[PDB]
Amino acid sequence: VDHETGVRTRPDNLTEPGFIKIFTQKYLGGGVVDSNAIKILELPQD
Amino acid sequence: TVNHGEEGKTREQTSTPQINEVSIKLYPVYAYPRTTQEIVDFSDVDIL
Repeated sequence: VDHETGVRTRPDNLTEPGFIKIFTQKYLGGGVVDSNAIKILELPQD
Repeated sequence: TVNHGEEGKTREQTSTPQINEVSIKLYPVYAYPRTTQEIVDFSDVDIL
Protein backbone atom coordinates (compact mmCIF):
# COMPACT_ATOMS: atom_id res chain seq x y z
CA VAL A 1 0.00 0.00 0.00
CA ASP A 2 1.31 3.41 -1.06
CA HIS A 3 -0.20 6.88 -0.86
CA GLU A 4 -1.14 9.22 -3.69
CA THR A 5 1.74 11.54 -2.75
CA GLY A 6 4.12 8.58 -2.76
CA VAL A 7 7.57 9.68 -1.64
CA ARG A 8 7.78 13.29 -0.46
CA THR A 9 11.07 15.14 -0.08
CA ARG A 10 11.30 18.35 1.96
CA PRO A 11 14.84 19.77 1.72
CA ASP A 12 14.78 21.67 5.01
CA ASN A 13 17.20 24.50 4.23
CA LEU A 14 16.00 27.04 6.79
CA THR A 15 15.74 25.48 10.22
CA GLU A 16 19.21 24.46 11.31
CA PRO A 17 21.28 27.12 9.52
CA GLY A 18 24.47 25.76 8.07
CA PHE A 19 22.69 22.41 7.69
CA ILE A 20 20.58 20.92 4.92
CA LYS A 21 18.19 18.57 6.71
CA ILE A 22 16.76 16.44 3.93
CA PHE A 23 13.46 14.95 5.09
CA THR A 24 12.35 12.16 2.75
CA GLN A 25 9.38 10.04 3.76
CA LYS A 26 7.20 7.41 2.11
CA TYR A 27 3.98 5.99 3.53
CA LEU A 28 4.37 2.21 3.27
CA GLY A 29 1.90 -0.49 4.22
CA GLY A 30 2.00 -4.26 3.93
CA GLY A 31 -0.49 -6.97 4.80
CA VAL A 32 -1.15 -10.60 3.98
CA VAL A 33 -4.50 -10.38 2.20
CA ASP A 34 -5.96 -13.82 1.48
CA SER A 35 -3.32 -15.81 3.39
CA ASN A 36 -4.44 -18.89 1.44
CA ALA A 37 -2.50 -17.44 -1.52
CA ILE A 38 0.94 -17.63 0.18
CA LYS A 39 2.77 -20.69 1.51
CA ILE A 40 5.99 -20.78 3.55
CA LEU A 41 8.70 -23.45 3.71
CA GLU A 42 11.21 -23.62 6.56
CA LEU A 43 14.02 -25.83 5.28
CA PRO A 44 16.21 -27.64 7.83
CA GLN A 45 18.74 -25.15 9.15
CA ASP A 46 21.76 -27.46 8.77
CA THR B 1 19.39 3.90 8.43
CA VAL B 2 15.69 4.42 7.71
CA ASN B 3 13.56 4.94 10.80
CA HIS B 4 9.87 4.09 11.15
CA GLY B 5 8.27 6.56 13.55
CA GLU B 6 4.57 7.03 14.16
CA GLU B 7 1.62 9.34 13.83
CA GLY B 8 2.39 12.22 16.17
CA LYS B 9 5.81 10.90 17.21
CA THR B 10 8.95 12.99 16.79
CA ARG B 11 11.59 12.07 14.22
CA GLU B 12 15.11 11.15 15.29
CA GLN B 13 18.14 11.97 13.16
CA THR B 14 19.03 9.00 10.97
CA SER B 15 22.69 8.17 10.41
CA THR B 16 24.00 9.61 7.16
CA PRO B 17 25.47 7.22 4.57
CA GLN B 18 29.22 6.65 4.79
CA ILE B 19 31.77 7.05 1.99
CA ASN B 20 34.88 4.89 1.62
CA GLU B 21 38.02 5.82 -0.31
CA VAL B 22 40.22 3.15 -1.90
CA SER B 23 43.77 4.42 -2.49
CA ILE B 24 44.93 2.46 -5.54
CA LYS B 25 48.61 3.37 -5.56
CA LEU B 26 50.75 2.92 -8.66
CA TYR B 27 53.97 0.93 -8.34
CA PRO B 28 56.57 0.32 -11.09
CA VAL B 29 56.95 -3.33 -12.07
CA TYR B 30 60.40 -2.77 -13.54
CA ALA B 31 62.61 -5.14 -15.50
CA TYR B 32 66.34 -4.39 -15.53
CA PRO B 33 68.08 -7.22 -17.44
CA ARG B 34 71.82 -6.54 -17.66
CA THR B 35 72.63 -8.18 -20.99
CA THR B 36 76.19 -8.02 -22.26
CA GLN B 37 77.13 -6.21 -25.44
CA GLU B 38 78.85 -9.49 -26.35
CA ILE B 39 75.55 -11.32 -26.86
CA VAL B 40 74.01 -8.49 -28.88
CA ASP B 41 76.99 -8.05 -31.20
CA PHE B 42 77.98 -11.71 -31.63
CA SER B 43 74.55 -13.27 -32.10
CA ASP B 44 72.56 -13.00 -35.32
CA VAL B 45 69.31 -13.43 -33.36
CA ASP B 46 69.18 -9.70 -32.48
CA ILE B 47 68.59 -10.68 -28.86
CA LEU B 48 67.40 -7.18 -27.90
